[PDB]
Amino acid sequence: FRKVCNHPELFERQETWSPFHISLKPYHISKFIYRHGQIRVFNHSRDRW
Amino acid sequence: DVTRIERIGAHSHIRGLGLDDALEPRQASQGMVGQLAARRAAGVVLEMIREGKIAGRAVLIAGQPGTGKTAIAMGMAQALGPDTPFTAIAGSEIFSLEMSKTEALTQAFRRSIGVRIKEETEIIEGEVVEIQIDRSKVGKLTLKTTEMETIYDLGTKMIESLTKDKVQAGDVITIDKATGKISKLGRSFTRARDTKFVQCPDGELQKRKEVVHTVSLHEIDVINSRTQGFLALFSGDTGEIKSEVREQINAKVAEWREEGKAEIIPGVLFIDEVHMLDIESFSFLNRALESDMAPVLIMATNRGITRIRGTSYQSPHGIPIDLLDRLLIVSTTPYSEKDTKQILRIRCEEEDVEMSEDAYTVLTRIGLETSLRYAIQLITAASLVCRKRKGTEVQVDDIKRVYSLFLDESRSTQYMKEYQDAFLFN
Amino acid sequence: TQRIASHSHVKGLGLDESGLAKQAASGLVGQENAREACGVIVELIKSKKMAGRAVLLAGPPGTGKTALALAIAQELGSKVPFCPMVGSEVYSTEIKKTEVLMENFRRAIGLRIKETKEVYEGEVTELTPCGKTISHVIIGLKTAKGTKQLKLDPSIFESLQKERVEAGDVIYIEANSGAVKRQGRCDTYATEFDLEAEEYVPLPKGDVHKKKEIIQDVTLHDLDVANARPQGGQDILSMMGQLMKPKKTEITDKLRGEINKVVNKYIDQGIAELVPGVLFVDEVHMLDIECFTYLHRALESSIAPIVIFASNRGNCVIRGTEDITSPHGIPLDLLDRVMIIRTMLYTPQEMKQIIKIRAQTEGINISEEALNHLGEIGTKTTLRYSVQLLTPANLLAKINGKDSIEKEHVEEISELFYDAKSSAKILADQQDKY
Ligand SMILES: Nc1ncnc2c1ncn2[C@@H]1O[C@H](COP(=O)(O)OP(=O)(O)OP(=O)(O)O)[C@@H](O)[C@H]1O
Ligand SMILES: Nc1ncnc2c1ncn2[C@@H]1O[C@H](COP(=O)(O)OP(=O)(O)O)[C@@H](O)[C@H]1O
Repeated sequence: FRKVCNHPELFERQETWSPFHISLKPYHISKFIYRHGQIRVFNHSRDRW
Repeated sequence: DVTRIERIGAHSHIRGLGLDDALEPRQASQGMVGQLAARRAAGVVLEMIREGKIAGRAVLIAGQPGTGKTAIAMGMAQALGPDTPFTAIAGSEIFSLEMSKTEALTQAFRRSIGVRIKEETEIIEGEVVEIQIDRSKVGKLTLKTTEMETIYDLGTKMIESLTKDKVQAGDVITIDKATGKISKLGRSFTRARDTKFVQCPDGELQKRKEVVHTVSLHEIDVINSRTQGFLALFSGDTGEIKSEVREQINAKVAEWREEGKAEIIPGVLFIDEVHMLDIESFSFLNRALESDMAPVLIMATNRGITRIRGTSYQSPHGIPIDLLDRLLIVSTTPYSEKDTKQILRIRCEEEDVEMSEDAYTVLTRIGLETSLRYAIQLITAASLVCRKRKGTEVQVDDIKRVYSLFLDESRSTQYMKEYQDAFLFN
Repeated sequence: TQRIASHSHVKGLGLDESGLAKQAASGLVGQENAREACGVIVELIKSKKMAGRAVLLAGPPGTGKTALALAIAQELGSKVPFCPMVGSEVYSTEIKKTEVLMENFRRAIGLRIKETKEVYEGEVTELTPCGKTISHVIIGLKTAKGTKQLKLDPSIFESLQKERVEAGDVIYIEANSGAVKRQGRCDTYATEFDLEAEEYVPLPKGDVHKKKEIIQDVTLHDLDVANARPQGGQDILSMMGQLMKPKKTEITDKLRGEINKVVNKYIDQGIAELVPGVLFVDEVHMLDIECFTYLHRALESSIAPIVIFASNRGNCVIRGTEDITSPHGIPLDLLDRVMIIRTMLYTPQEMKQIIKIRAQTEGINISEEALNHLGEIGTKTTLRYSVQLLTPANLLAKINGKDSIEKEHVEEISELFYDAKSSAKILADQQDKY
């Protein structure tokens, strides 16, 4: 009882707070979509014109 | 027990759309009851969805409020399940501040048609028995399953991967051989000493696994839209996606379909409360339902002959005849007493509460006097007064108590006519 | 296989060589006066002489105003641009209404550019760079069909280094475009280490070198877009292209002046040829009075595509005018700028043929008694309702163990799924409970 009344750091020290840190799954793109499925790639010969 | 995010909600009791092979609904099963006409009709629509061969098709579920028109539409989603896209929106959800009202329907139509592909991958999986490295670089790895062991000469791009990710002897790991990515599953139980612990894989180390994968047709549009597309998929930055990109992607998927490298999996759009759409949005549904990539869509409404939004014109369902001519209308019907009591039993199973048989009778009277939905809301509050009473079971005087604590709309409206000048505006 | 869409049964206008309409052909039936007239519009579009000239298909719901407009697209074929749009797409939230008209008017004019495709692919056997320093890089290629050496431009070798290519990789070079892709490491090197983070591919069984004539389709709108804003300039491989979000923009009038001046230069040099296409506007009555007053200029303009409009409204109010009524929902001063085609209601004897054509397209066998009965439903309701009953009735027939429609299967569906008329009667008889 005296410890808390004297200074609360004698009972619990104030912790070094920080935001909660999180990651999702990486968003999985199929090899097929990556090979044949972007207009930047499959249309590049047209895009030149 | 613990509670996950999904808790007991207004449709949690529906675990399917209970039907025989004949597409005839038995009186009560899979958590829903009655509606023999509307559920036989929903069975036929569920087969049109599962067949997939006919494109751009619509059903409107219509009838008095509280008659299960959202219930059969939600049960149909549970019965359809994973491995076919189903997407739901409320009619006022398309009115974006950041995107065209017409484009918001074009996204909803193309979240709900899937592309499906299969790809083969050399995957290595095992317990790492030992790993060694030198100062270019050279090194050596050993992996074990319950049925074989190997040693391996590592290359440099693996050496940098194993060392970056601190792979240690006694881990159980998956190596994506095509990509150099390491996933660690845990540690072996025999090296759990000095957390997560797991047994070694079975079979051989290097498996040529086949992965089937699916991408919504819209999810291909967003990948194509930006220097990195997929961020805009989650963050909502997808907006006014350039229609010439769709003119290409729809034609590209239309050759993958027939070169056989992909197959398209028609899903469902459930555009709930359809009477919220403007005549401008109906003008889009009039024409977006007439192309090969269109899903089947379910629409639900509870409106009489009504003013269609954006005009002074009145028409059935709150939909212009323009669009009703595209579609089939399935009518729900008002519940009988038998069906009303049976829904209350099933809600009492789903909320896990006991109540007296005469309690179910007076609650069925209340249900028939108040269009069911209010009686369903009394179930929980009656059980909480029973818990306050330390009762085993809900009694008639628990229901008669709670019926006086919480008003239905009719008694609330009637009391609002006593103090009619004390409330503001009339 | 392909999915059966609403208009997948129509394959053309099906006119005979005199220009007259057959009674039933190419998936269409009846409609002679309207579809004979669409023949004259196909002759107009294929003649290329005209700009901005326009047509209005008018008449009740379920009468062919979308079917004939898509039949025109089948008579033109994939070689001629046909841009479909809904009048309700004009309400963008990033650009003004008149810009969405102008973009769609520019999607309906096509350049037709010819170039030889030239692909080299194979395992790379060597690289040797040859101011004296790098005039070119020699590269050696191998496939199971043989070998070549190629003399690369330093810009292509910069792309090989972009892809992190080395000798023993399998490469695709598109020599007419400068595209380069690593397919994988060649599997003759698959034992260089027992476990390394590369994917190995078999030595290509294809030719080292392949040629085609290819024909590129590009619209004037693709030029107006791709040249207006600064490009991303960043082939993913970057990071500035993460910061500025791409968005639609009110592309200036002047730039279109220069695109027209550059395209004129190239069609004179014979590097390109032109196909003035069609813009097809579904639901034209859903355009605002401001949009209709922009078409009072756009339809005059000496570069504009042919325009086809559809409407099904009576003498209603014009959208956004507060109180002005005009036929078809179109202002009289725009209606005075279009050739109007009227569209007829079908007799039951025409509807039965449409139901048969839909059934045999949709894959349904139907007994003559049930086909007569869907003809009777065509007397009660509308063509679209009767057509829509076929697949539902097929599923009940299939569940009842037969591969053909018979009376009780269609009579079940007729009791099970309502039309607009019957459901509107059910609403009016319970009007106080909705
Ligand atoms: N002459 C025809 N022969 C065969 N089928 C036709 C014919 N004309 C129209 N159809 C049928 O009409 C149905 C609806 O298309 P239709 O062109 O009639 O739409 P519409 O009502 O005129 O268009 P909109 O809604 O924009 O006014 C389609 O299922 C199609 O099969
Ligand atoms: N057939 C049914 N079987 C079981 N529960 C039902 C059934 N029909 C309705 N319900 C319950 O009653 C509620 C009222 O029906 P609902 O579909 O929500 O009506 P509405 O959409 O018109 O508001 C449902 O949300 C559900 O809780």
